[PDB]
Amino acid sequence: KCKDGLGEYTCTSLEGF
Amino acid sequence: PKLLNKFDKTIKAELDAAEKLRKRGKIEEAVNAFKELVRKYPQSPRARYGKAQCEDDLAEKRRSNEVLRGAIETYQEVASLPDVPADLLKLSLKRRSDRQQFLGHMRGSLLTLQRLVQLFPNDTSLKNDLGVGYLLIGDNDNAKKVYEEVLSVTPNDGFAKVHYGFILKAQNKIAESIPYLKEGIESGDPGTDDGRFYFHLGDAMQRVGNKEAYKWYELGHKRGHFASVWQRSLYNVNGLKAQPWWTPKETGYTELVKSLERNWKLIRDEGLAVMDKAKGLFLPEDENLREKGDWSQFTLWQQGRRNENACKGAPKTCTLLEKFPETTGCRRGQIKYSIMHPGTHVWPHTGPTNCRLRMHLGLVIPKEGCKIRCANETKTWEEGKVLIFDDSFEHEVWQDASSFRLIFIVDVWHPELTPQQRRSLPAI
Ligand SMILES: O=C(O)CCC(=O)C(=O)O
Ligand SMILES: [Fe+3]
Repeated sequence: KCKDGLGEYTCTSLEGF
Repeated sequence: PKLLNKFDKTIKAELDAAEKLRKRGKIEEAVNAFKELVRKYPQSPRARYGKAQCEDDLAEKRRSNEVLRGAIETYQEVASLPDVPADLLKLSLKRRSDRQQFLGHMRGSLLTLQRLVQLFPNDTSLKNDLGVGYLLIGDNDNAKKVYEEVLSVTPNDGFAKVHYGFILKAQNKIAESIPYLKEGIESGDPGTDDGRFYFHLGDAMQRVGNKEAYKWYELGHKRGHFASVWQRSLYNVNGLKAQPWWTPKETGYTELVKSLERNWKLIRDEGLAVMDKAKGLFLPEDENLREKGDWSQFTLWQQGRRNENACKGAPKTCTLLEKFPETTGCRRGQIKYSIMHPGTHVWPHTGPTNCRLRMHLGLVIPKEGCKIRCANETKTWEEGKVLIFDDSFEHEVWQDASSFRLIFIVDVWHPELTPQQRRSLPAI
């Protein structure tokens, strides 16, 4: 997860519509 | 695209008729036309693909996960038919993978992508997409092995270069990542003009000392990736007031600030009790943001969710904070204690979103050696006082005191966010 920084390829999760 | 096999060529008239309805927006009509084509011609791959494309369009129209799940199955059915043209085969499984990812079936997308690579071992682009699959589930090791295969066959692939450099940088091979990121962005290949690769290239240069990092931040600002050279968050909402330092009155959260400052010793004492009697609850910082030193965090809320076991250790603080949904409900922020020891230096960095403001409440502040820069201004903490900054701007921290420094971090929604956005924004 991206808490203090921006280290992940994506910071959100996908859950459809 | 060559989509019609031998048999489908003999029925192009019926297939083209059905597709025209889809292009005309008669989605419910086209599904029934393609359904009847699949019933009449159960082995036709074009008819089966048409049914999936129609189920796909219908899933968008209704915003239905169940309908999309059915389209995902029909896309696979196309690949199980006999004599499917290779172009139709790629398109049907690539789209299946995409929609599986859109639903969060990341493990299912990976299986589809692996099948594509087994079916077409010479397609570089499918390997590149498999590497993205591994990155989406966080498997940087397998992602790295994929892009190494690509860079062996096509060594000038810009997409492979940036993603290889991203993985290196994430594995803390800072110096080694730089040529892969710079050469990918400059290749101009599709997929290389992405803020993520500008972000990490400039950060990698900043860490190693190269003063040209600013130029890459500026180029990312010119190409619409960063709101400025200084504010480089990537999950943004446009228009929000943008300034590095805020006063309590400017935020409008004056009740929260007053509560924090009136009750600061209680917050301090519960944090010290955890340091003394439950030190294991403080977890080391895990985002590779430190050059050197010791920095640990004890989190009470994350993504708008209360940590029940953590609040057992600071129960009065958690009771106090429950009155302020502007921070407990901030799904793009945290509430946490943060301890830093002498000899710590945090690299310049930004947070991921402009949708939050970050409050710091000083709890135990050594009288010398602790400071925080944000943009072009450096400030210090005061015990029992709140500092507010926008951590989407570049900021940097030093701890060169003779004892520990403890603060309380309270993230709030950016005040200009509407209530509608506060409930719909994906959590971060
Ligand atoms: O000083 C601290 O405890 C953390 C500094 C920081 O980078 C932040 O609060 O985002
Ligand atoms: Fe930070």
